[PDB]
Amino acid sequence: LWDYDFLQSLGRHSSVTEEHVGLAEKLKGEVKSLITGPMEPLAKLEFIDSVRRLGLKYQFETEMKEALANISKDGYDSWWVDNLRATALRFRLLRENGIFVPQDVFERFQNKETGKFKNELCEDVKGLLNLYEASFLGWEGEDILDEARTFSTAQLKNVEGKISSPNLAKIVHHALDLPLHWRAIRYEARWFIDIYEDEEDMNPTLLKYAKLDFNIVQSFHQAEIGRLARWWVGTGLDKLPFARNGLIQSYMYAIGMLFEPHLGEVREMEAKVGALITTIDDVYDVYGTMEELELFTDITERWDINRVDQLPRNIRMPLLTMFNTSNDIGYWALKERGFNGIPYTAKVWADQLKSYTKEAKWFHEGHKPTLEEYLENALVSIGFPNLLVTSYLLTVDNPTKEKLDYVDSLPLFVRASCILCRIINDLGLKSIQCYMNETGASQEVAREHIEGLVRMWWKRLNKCLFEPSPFTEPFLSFTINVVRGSHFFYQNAESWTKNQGMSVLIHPITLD
Ligand SMILES: CC(C)=CCC/C(C)=C/CC/C(C)=C/CSP(=O)(O)OP(=O)(O)O
Repeated sequence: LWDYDFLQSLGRHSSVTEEHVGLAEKLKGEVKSLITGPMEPLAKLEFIDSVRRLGLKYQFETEMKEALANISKDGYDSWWVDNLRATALRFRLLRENGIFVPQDVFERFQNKETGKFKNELCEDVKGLLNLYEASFLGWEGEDILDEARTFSTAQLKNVEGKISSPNLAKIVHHALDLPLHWRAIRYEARWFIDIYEDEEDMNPTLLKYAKLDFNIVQSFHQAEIGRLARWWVGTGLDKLPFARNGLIQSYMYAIGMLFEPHLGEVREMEAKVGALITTIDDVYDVYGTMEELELFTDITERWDINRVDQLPRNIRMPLLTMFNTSNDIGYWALKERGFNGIPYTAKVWADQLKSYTKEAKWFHEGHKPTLEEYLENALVSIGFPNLLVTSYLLTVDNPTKEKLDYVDSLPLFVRASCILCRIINDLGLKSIQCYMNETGASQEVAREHIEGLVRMWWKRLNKCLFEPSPFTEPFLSFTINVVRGSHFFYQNAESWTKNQGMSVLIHPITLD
């Protein structure tokens, strides 16, 4: 996975035929019919959840929303009322699909005195699991869902080792590591294909479609990786001391942000930006002198490369690649979207290098920022304002200066995502140490505080998605999915990473 000879040859061929593609068109039609067609409502919720978890929401979003809307406007509730598993699955799938369900659907499962969940639930594994997964769709002040999380976490930890079904035990272990709401879609799809195949409820048409679609999508990723590896070797940044494997790390993160084939060009551009972010992060952290870094920053602020030959080669090359790629991406927006994006790529790079320079000056002067002071800068230095403003530039319908100026100002929805990506990275001049310095907290207490900030910012993202937004798809999804990418990659670590890379990007799923 780390060999550019091997990567640069990916895309050359694929074992995905026109026969595979026709078969895929036929299976898609039956799955679409299964989602729209008759089924008992609990079975339909479980089917739609399986479609999502197999990575296929992008193929059936309209059918799934229509089916859930039907179910939501029912009037007949006997199928779910008094059933924890049914109540919790309904609550989750409706909230995920923009249909509001109040937290009070769970009040009947509580002790009316203490507000604690009933002891009699402690044995219901599938109920606890659905309640756990449901809890992460909660908003600020939804106290029943905060209790549901703490209760279902404690109970699932308790019962995990008591489960008889191996498949169910693996699912519970997976959930305790990360809830489904926090998992990167493409990576979870590869994991869940093998789990689903072993489920007793398993639908073989849906399994077969999931394997075939997985392989077809993966052939697009392999062509992208080819083009990106050839680009990267073209830049000569593969040969620089630092950011060993930056390209493939960037691309693997990009796949968490957006995996769909129709977003290939956008994904390649995000991946280039990410490769440069990680490369230049090393320049500012390890390699450059303060004078070199100040010049790098000043050149970028003025978007004026007159003085670039004052920098040494190993710094000039990253700078000019950043400049050239930013111009290319802004130009793509002009050619493809009618809107010159260079002012916006130049601006987010200037902002990011300013945030690196501030970190470098803090380090050099031995400054201890407050957690708030650190995060105000570190939500920029993490690179997600740069990555998200770029993704908006490339995907927004009818781009305008007004629209770009708004997204670039980092309203709550966007800022929440950036802060989350930063604090998740730090949990993986750092969040925990800053909070320790500010309050005298222990590492253990400081870590729990930062963890509570993750849960808080997630509740704000969740609520922002039920609110009318000036944003549309795919940007709404990008903002959530960069956070999932962060969770996934900040839980050998390199053996785990390579397996993820090999199973998701390199090896097709065996079809019979
Ligand atoms: C979504 C997408 C298109 C790609 C994202 C690309 C990447 C890799 C972005 C994350 C930024 C990182 C990991 C830089 C170091 S964080 P740090 O400086 O706090 O940590 P360090 O001290 O360098 O380990």
